[PDB]
Amino acid sequence: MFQQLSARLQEAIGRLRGRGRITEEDLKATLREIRRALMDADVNLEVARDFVERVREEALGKQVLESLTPAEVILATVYEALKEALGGEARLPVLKDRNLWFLVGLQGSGKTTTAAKLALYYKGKGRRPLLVAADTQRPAAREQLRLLGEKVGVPVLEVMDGESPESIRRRVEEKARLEARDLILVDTAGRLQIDEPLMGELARLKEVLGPDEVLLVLDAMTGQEALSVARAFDEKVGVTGLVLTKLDGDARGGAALSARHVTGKPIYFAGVSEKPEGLEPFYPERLAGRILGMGDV
Ligand SMILES: Nc1nc2c(ncn2[C@@H]2O[C@H](COP(=O)(O)OP(=O)(O)CP(=O)(O)O)[C@@H](O)[C@H]2O)c(=O)[nH]1
Ligand SMILES: [Ca+2]
Ligand SMILES: [Ca+2]
Repeated sequence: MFQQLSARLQEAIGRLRGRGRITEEDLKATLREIRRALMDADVNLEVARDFVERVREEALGKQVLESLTPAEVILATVYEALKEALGGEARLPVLKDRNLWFLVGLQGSGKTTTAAKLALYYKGKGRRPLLVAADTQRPAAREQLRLLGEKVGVPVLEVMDGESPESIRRRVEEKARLEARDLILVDTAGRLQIDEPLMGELARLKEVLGPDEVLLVLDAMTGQEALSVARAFDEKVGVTGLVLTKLDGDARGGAALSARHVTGKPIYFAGVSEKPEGLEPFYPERLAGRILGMGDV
């Protein structure tokens, strides 16, 4: 993800090299080019306009027009604007004494495999996780998480067909007490679209289990639809943070860039492969530097 945009931002910056100091009109040209690059990456007009305005202000504050290397000033101000757009400071969930967390999202989002890779990440950090396969319609969606829990050495509780939220709560509390579980990761059901009985069911489970966090797992390769999905889940269920998967995929990147400010939720993790190990903390500085061709490729 972000190939064309990364190329197009780098090319805009590169066009400023070797020319001496630049003029006001030269700066305006570069700024429209950044705005176009963003919009071609599917950033909407308002977010792209805000981004460019930030770059303009910052670059003028660094006296870009008086620099012998204006490309470097633009690189720095684009970098920072990208970092800020992606969230600024890296963030994660608060771990406290009791940690019960929902993973929500659509079919194909990376939800179930993210649950398992999350289980493993936290086990490696000294937590003691329990995975809950919470689709009460589909034995095979539950199964799938079972075999991923075995892979990663993290225990699993599968809900029964049609199980009530109160029984789930009981069986989960019983197992958590018996097994000393101190991070319960609830893999809510995945469908192809927003199943409305689905959203209601999920809201009821949420009222009953009272999760500390509700993590919505979004496939980055699906585009602007992701931010509509985010709004829908936040309004029908209520979500506390994001995970963006398939950032290793080939796709534009503009919605991901816009997600922090559009959804108002932190991005805690990004999935970077199909493997259990392929989910790591989301580091706004790292994707931003990367996008601009700095650091480790
Ligand atoms: N390349 C890549 N593939 C991913 C990533 N996360 C998940 N996938 C893949 O996406 C597909 C969908 O996974 P997932 O959504 O977890 O399972 P599912 O079978 O659709 C069930 P649900 O969506 O309800 O969790 C799987 O093939 C999985 O390997 C990622 O970060 N990168
Ligand atoms: Ca209710
Ligand atoms: Ca280098």
